[PDB]
Amino acid sequence: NAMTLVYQSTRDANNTVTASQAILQGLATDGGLFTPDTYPKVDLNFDKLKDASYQEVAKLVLSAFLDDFTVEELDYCINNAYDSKFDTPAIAPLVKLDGQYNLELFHGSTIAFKDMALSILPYFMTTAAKKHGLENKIVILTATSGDTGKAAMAGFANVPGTEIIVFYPKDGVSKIQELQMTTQTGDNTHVIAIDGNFDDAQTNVKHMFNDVALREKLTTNKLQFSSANSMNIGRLVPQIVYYVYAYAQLVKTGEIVAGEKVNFTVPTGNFGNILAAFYAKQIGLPVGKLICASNDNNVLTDFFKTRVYDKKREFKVTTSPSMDILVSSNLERLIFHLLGNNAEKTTELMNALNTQGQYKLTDFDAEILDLFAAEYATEEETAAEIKRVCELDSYIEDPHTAVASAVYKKYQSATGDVTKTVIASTASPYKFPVVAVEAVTGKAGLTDFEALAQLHEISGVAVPPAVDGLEIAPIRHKTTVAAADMQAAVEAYLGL
Ligand SMILES: *Cc1c(COP(=O)(O)O)cnc(C)c1O
Ligand SMILES: [Cl-]
Ligand code: NA
Ligand code: NA
Ligand code: NA
Repeated sequence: NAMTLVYQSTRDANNTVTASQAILQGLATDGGLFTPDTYPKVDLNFDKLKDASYQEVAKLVLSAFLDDFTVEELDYCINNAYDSKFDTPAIAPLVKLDGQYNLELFHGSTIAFKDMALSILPYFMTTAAKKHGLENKIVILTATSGDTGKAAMAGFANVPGTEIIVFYPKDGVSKIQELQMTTQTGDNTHVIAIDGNFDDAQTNVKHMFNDVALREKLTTNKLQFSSANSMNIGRLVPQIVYYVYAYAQLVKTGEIVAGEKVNFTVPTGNFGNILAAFYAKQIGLPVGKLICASNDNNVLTDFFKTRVYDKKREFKVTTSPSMDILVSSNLERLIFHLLGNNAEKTTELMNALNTQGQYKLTDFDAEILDLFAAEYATEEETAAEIKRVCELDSYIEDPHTAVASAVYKKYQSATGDVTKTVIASTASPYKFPVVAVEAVTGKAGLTDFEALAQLHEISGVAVPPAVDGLEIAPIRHKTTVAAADMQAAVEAYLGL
């Protein structure tokens, strides 16, 4: 068959593109997300996959979803992504604990799961540009206060045919977060601290992406913008791979036989990680339940329990900051599927979220919604969970992982479900060491660097390269600009 998988915008039934086009374009001009309109046929033979390398599972899954790329293009992307940047050749090892399995997604460059897709996105982009006969360098603009900034920089660093400029809020990040970015190496990477309202920074990036005069200047200088934000399909599809890999590891170790259903509990922010597990189920992965774990910012928990998405609520900075959200960006893709892949109806709900601050899901596919469960954990519950898993399993979870393991305990209690369950472990405790060390030791008032040293003494786990010697690493980025000067600084840097 010569058919390719059609990606459509969730807000325009006529905006259809191939996988390579969706990745290079990133954002749909209509405001929607590029989303697969059908699910590809994938032969999940665990008799073979139980012995497959991570890269072999990636080739099977990525071939199915990114089907306008050749086998040789995908091999190039997989081999360049899943290399020595990872601190174990397993890439995403599954660890067996007393009452759960933890899928460790923190073995990449920045010890956080966003490395899984950001290690490969740059190669998808440069390969897509060449496939479309473009001779332009791709310029990524990223405005974020989360771990995405460091993961994006580390993924694009020294990738030929790419340049990345990351904007972060000055005094809006921890000292350990700031140093991770300002010590980042790579001549094609630049990090700029923004003085002022950081909402303006995000607005200014969108303005630049839609600026027709600026686009003409980039074209003339053999440049083009792309986006590596939460809604790029190239950041979601590589996440499908590790759900299939986790299942393969359960079969390989004799924990399950192929065909048995497993559950996945996912610490959720913008929803792409748990949506990737949903896409894994759609291509045949035996999934019993997808458990959406939230922190005190529980708009998603309220949505799954009432079908009302209401963003008019207090916002809290928590100990699981990557999940501090009001608008879960990728939930829109699930809304689209819940409505039978209907862009008009999806647009209506998204327009209601913007004008009314809320929407209610009605006339949806119950088979899809019934796959999801949801609970949230408080900050105290997060700390109590890091302490309990340390006591029971001699294993230290980061706070995001602990929100998920605490939510799994709540899910088990409320439903009595005994299905084997995998926790998606989204960061190393070395990335958020203060809450982890204080939770297991009872200590208080530790600095980030004091907690790093104590975590090594307590766990016996080697300090990952991302935070090893970070206190004395050379500062390569020392730029702070006002939000209103971002575009002039970008134009001057690009020689426009
Ligand atoms: C980004 C992030 C999350 C949330 O992931 P989504 O796919 O956006 O739901 C959770 N934990 C950590 C550590 C993260 O960096
Ligand atoms: Cl610069
Ligand atoms: Na590389
Ligand atoms: Na069993
Ligand atoms: Na299948």
